[PDB]
Amino acid sequence: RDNIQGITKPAIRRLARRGGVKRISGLIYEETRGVLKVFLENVIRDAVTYTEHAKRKTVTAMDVVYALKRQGRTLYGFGG
Amino acid sequence: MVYEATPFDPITVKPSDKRRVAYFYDADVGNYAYGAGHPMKPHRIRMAHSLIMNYGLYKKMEIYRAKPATKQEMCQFHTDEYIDFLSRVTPDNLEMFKRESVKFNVGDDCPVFDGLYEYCSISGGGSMEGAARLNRGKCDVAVNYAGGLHHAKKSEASGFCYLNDIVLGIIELLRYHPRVLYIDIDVHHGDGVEEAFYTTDRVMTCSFHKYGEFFPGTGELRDIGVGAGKNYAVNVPLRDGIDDATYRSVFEPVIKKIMEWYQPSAVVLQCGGDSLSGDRLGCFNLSMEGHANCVNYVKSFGIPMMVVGGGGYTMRNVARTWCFETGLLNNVVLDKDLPYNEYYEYYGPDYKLSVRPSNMFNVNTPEYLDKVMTNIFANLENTK
Amino acid sequence: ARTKQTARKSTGGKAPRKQKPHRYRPGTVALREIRRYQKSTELLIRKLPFQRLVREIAQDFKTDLRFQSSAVMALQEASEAYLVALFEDTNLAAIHAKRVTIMPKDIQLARRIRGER
Amino acid sequence: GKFLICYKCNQTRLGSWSHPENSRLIMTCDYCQTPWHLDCVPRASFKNLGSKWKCPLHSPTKVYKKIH
Amino acid sequence: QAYNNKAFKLYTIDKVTQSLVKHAHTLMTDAKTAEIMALFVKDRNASTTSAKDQIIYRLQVRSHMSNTENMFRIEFDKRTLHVSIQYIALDDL
Amino acid sequence: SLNEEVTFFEKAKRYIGNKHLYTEFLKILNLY
Amino acid sequence: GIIQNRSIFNLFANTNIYIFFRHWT
Ligand SMILES: [Zn+2]
Ligand SMILES: [Zn+2]
Ligand SMILES: [Zn+2]
Repeated sequence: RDNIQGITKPAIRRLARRGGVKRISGLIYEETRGVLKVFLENVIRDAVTYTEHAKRKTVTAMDVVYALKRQGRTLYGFGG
Repeated sequence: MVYEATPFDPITVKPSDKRRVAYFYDADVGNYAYGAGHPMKPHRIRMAHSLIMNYGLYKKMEIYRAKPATKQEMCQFHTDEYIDFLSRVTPDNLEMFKRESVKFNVGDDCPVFDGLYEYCSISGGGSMEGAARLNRGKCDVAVNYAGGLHHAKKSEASGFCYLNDIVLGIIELLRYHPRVLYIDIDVHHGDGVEEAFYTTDRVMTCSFHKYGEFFPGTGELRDIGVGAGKNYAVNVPLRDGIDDATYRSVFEPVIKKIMEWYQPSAVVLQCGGDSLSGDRLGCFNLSMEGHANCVNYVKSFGIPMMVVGGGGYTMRNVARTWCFETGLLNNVVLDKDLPYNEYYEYYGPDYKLSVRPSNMFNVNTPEYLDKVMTNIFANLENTK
Repeated sequence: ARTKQTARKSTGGKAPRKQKPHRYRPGTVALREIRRYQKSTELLIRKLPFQRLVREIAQDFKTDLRFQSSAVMALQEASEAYLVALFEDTNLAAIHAKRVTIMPKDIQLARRIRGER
Repeated sequence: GKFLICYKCNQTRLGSWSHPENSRLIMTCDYCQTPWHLDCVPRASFKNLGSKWKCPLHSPTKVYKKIH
Repeated sequence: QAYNNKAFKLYTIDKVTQSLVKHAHTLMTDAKTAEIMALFVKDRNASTTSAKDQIIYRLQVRSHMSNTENMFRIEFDKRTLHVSIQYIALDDL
Repeated sequence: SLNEEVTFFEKAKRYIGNKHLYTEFLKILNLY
Repeated sequence: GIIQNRSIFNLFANTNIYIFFRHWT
């Protein structure tokens, strides 16, 4: 919605810069935002499904890394 | 040394000023609605009228249903093409009139609803029949809340106003009265009525309005009329948040000086409810007592008057102040306990007649109003 | 005769209504700041925009969903981790085709071979 | 950091925040920055948008005179 | 609801009383400030004073604080409890 | 009588204050 | 110039006592 353009072009460059990328096309940014959202709805769909399983109405960092665990990736320092 | 700071005296009727009151209401007026998101609501007319019936005010007055105006009675002030467009335009065939939509300013801020022509006909017929009943002596006060469209002009619709019924009423009054005074206590300037009678000395148009960057922008103090109508259009510019005492100490000297200087034979009083506190578009701080004190003060002069209700975009406050003003014209003060009407759920939380003023800054300083009333009084010296 | 409406306004005047300095070469600064965003550890998406992202994007799955403060931070980190891996893969598929500049088509192939398209 | 003294009344009515009705509104000219009270020159608006507000002290760029 | 919004200035009574309390606290616990109130105590307790006492009290108050500070003459009149405050910041210097 | 007549202009200048307002005042007196 | 049984009393103060008195008023 409004926050999907909130992932800004320098921030995408900063991700690319952290990623070692020197030159970036102008068409990278919007479809990279799309790849970001498809990843976000997938992970948060799993995380929220874990959340209403617990009779809960907030999602937790524990549930996030738990969804990540299902998806395959693990995060540390955020519980779990 | 003209403006005097006086506290707001309580409203007292005059028992020696009994007036035959004629009420003009067409039950249909309310079944018309400007739009879905629109502030102007003709539904405020019938909840005002429901307060008249449930207060038992119909036993002291005569209720009339005025005949709706035809096409060429509307053309007493407006052009043929504008009335022809108004009588033919519907929300269905809006694309068939695109040049006339921008020509006559109809379509945005004055939307096309499919009872537009009938609403305008009811308003104009009410105003003209009130003026006619005043002319023949059948009544002393003519009350018509169906109209008040003071922003409409000769070939345009502005300010949620399409048919300038007030000009039609003053025209009908001029056939029997030599001098007609129009008083506008609406928070907006009566630009249509003042523009219509700008060049004539037969009609003095007085407007007590907010003048800032506010609609319609017209209404500078230097606007006093041109030609033979010079010094016959009094404009009283006011700032935000004027309270009852301040508005009384502005209104009563100006209207008194007009009364003993212009000496009118008939009075048209625009009772815009948007001068009340808490209005959606208005920016004044008048209580219902402050709004009705103007009507009670103009009633004291004994001149045959036509009380015509104009603006007001919060329906509850304008309905309550119109009911109180109508009750004041029958030389009674209605008790501050609302009777049971079918729209009783609007007037919460106290369900009383009173409209409570807001605690906002009365920025109309005494020096500014003193200068305003001094220049107004100086311009009124040539109206004898 | 084809016609179209653009004013989108039935009436006009809607507003007046009652309702010598050094310049590094193109490319020079970039490597200095590759190193800046690589030696640094902060999260590269602004928290308020990303927080608002997670709020606006999670609302459709379940109404009135609250997020623990740490929950969105786990998302922030996971997404940056996801994208830096994908961008290393991007840089690899870009240097494949005798190029330094990337183009989206690089990353649709990078996602296609990883098996999520 | 000084006080904008109005030209006509030679005063600045700042008020006291315990009697804010004693404060008179003051604006500055858009050309010579001469501060004027809202009551010394008869004005109700602050002239926020539109044309630049001109204080009475400026010489006119257009005048009409009677031939007689 | 009780006052019909005429008691809006009482919405911050706790904060203004807290600020008054804080101002009193830094009023006794500040150097070059409490001795001014001590001089006020000596002036108020010892009545039947001529003018020359008032000027020497003024310069003795002035000598306690800095040369760039502001003086205030808070006049009180027993009859009518009318407190006139006058601004003599860098005027008697 | 004479003294006020010869002293009117610079006492008006002193009362004006800002030199731009006095410049516009002299412009007014020239346009007249 | 002795003013016996005085009724007007003067308090000379810095900004601290003035601000304290202003908060009281
Ligand atoms: Zn109005
Ligand atoms: Zn002034
Ligand atoms: Zn100026």
